Amino acid sequence: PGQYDGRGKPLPEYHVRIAGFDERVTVMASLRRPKRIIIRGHDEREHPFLVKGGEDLRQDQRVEQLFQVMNGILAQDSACSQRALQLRTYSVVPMTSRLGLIEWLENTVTLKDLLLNTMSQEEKAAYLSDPRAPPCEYKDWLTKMSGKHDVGAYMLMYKGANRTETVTSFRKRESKVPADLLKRAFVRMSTSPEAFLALRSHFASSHALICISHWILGIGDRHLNNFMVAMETGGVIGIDFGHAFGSATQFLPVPELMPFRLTRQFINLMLPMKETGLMYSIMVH
Amino acid sequence: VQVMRHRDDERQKVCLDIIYKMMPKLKPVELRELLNPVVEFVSHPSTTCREQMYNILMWIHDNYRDPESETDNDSQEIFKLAKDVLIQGLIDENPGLQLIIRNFWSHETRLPSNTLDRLLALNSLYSPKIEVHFLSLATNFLLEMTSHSSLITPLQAVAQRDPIIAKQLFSSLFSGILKEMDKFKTLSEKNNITQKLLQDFNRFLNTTFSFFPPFVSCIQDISCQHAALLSLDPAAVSAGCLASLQQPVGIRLLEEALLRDVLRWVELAKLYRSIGEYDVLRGIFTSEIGTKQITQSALLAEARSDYSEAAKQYDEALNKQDWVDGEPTEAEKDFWELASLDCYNHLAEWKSLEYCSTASIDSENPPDLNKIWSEPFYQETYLPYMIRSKLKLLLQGEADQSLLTFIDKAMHGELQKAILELHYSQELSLLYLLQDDVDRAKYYIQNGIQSFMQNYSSIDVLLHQSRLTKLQSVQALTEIQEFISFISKQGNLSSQVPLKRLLNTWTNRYPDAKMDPMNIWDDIITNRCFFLSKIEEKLTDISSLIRSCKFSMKMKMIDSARKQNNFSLAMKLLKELHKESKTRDDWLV
Repeated sequence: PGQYDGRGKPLPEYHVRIAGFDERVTVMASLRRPKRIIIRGHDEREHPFLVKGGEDLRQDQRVEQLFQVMNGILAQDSACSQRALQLRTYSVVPMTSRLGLIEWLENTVTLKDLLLNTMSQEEKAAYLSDPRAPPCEYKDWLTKMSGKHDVGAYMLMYKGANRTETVTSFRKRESKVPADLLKRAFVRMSTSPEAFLALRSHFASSHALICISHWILGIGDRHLNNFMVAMETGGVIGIDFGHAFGSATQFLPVPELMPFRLTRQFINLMLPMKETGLMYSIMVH
Repeated sequence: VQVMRHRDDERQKVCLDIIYKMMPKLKPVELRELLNPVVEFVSHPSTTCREQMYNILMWIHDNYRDPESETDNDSQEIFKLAKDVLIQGLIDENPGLQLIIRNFWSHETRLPSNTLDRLLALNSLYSPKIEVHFLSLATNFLLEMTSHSSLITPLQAVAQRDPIIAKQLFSSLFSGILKEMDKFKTLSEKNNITQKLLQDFNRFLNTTFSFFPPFVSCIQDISCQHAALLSLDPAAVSAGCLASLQQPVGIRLLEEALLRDVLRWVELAKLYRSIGEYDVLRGIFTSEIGTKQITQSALLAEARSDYSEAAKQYDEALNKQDWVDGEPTEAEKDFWELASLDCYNHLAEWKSLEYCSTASIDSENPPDLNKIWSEPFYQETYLPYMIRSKLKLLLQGEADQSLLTFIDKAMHGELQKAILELHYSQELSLLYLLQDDVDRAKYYIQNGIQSFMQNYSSIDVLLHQSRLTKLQSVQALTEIQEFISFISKQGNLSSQVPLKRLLNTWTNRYPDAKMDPMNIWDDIITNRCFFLSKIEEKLTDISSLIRSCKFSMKMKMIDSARKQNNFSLAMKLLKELHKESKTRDDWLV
């Protein structure tokens, strides 16, 4: 299943009746460790799938149907039907409790993988493991302006730090990363300045649209591995849902008040334009 | 001299024979007379005659060299007029003759042979009589000084086969030499070499005429790989990529120029104005073309479909009086006017568009002539809105007596013909149907279809929305095509059934809402109701029926204007339609 989506009279004559399993499983080196299988169709094709167990997957189907009604509105109008704004929804099937199956894509990479192996031998090593690593410099500065050596120092941070001190210490690590790392990623592979720009425009429109619709139903916890960049046509899509409505800033101990992620890299890709013409126009549209 | 220009071959052989014989005694004051009938034979057959023509120039270059002798203007002008044709003799339809001429050019002390002063002299003999092969000829000259080797001569043989690999090979080779020249030739000499290089490249872009896309892209690519060549020419790079269909190499060149400065952004606006991408267009005039408090208050009503208030705050922005807070600099006085024109054109401004287009260059009255042709800033931007506003005003029915005579005096000459027939031709075909030279209009719509092929060929594979903007017009082209192919058929007017068929295939076949803007909508709507009035003129209840299909067309136009948020255009359309919707009852409700 994954068919029977409503929307017309259903017909099982051309549905994929199962006919075969692969002689291969592939593991994902992660915490939960999902596995991955390569099932076969009687209609002479293949369908790959990911298996995650031990997790109640009865909310992600709901938010995907929300995404479907969302980008059903987004192509109902005119001014966004010009520029063809669409969310890429996909299918997770809820087998039972603590068992469901993830629909899987092809040759996609995680955003942190792209930003890691885009870098050379030097800056990737300096970002991962450095004595002045922007993780390690950040935890050392946390021990600076608090005094403790564990969690709760972050709760102490706002009573032992003013604004501009933190602003300058934030520049002291913002300087520790090259600016156009994302453009170094796009120049690593595009091999034509004819194609480079229709790649970059697609990346920008994708990230702007998912950031303006990750706020109406506000979702925090957007860290690095909730962005699957697809190198095949220059698109990023988002996975691994944590918190549905505005809930990631209430019940969490160290809350977060950014509506999405727009950090240094989405700024410096758009150089030498300020972030005022493209992302602004997409969001306001 | 008269018998030399006659029509027989052996006479023309022996006259070149005796001219070669009488050579080193003739005086140079009459050689400038003599040499001009000589080089009229490059459009002639028979390799004997052309062989002797290139036999005599091989010495007229070799001993009238004038080694800084300072003798005349003719004696060191024949050198130029001989170097011209001894360059152009590299593209003849006879191999072996090219072996002769390239054995001359490859000979000792004809082009120096250290390694790279070779290439520096190779920039000199460009001569835009030829440009199509210069990369292939240049890499042949470069790899001539070569003498694990079985690949290099088939590489040079495949080099002269497609423009793409030749472009790649020149862009590889030149950048390789310029990267690895740093074993000598120090920084002052480095700066001097790049000075001469930038001078030669400016010379290239200012010389070339029939623009060749791999060559234009080759120079604009190799400019962006060394630390000097960036500030090339922000005034002619853009004008090359306006009509070479080669935008997104020049865009990348201008971005690398702006990184590490006002005319740059103005030409960048003109560059992005043609390939869509209106978001980065509007995100420029809030950054540099601005720093006032009317630019933002017009752009925030231009980002949505509010195209009346941003117009009404542009005439206030330009005919202001005091403004002692900071004056409009060299960046925005042009743009306020130009965006006023465009936001006029976005709605139905077909009365007050001629005024703001041509009433900024001259006196009170329209003197319209070469004034709008000369200074081609007045010809590239003010002119297309002028001719568009003109005929989109004429087509509804007036006399107005200017455009007829204007194109009548226009279509005479070289550069008043090779633009007005090169570019547009559709509205010209339409006003020729008005002027009833439909066979001239048939030739013009033929060249228009051919022009659409010519444009749509070299537009690239993935540069989307450019293809769509180029693609939408073909419904209008086949609409005027089916009008012509209808009216030449005789059996229409003595019956009713092909008129009913044309009405039914018009009311059936449509453009759609929410995917076609009101400019192309306005094109097809005014074009088709104009044809309805035209065939009403030709057949001299179908008045009520033609009113019915007219009202359905404009009502569909109304609903499309509602759907794409243009409340002002539909507002003025219904207000023009208000007494028009007094005629019926169902049309009223």
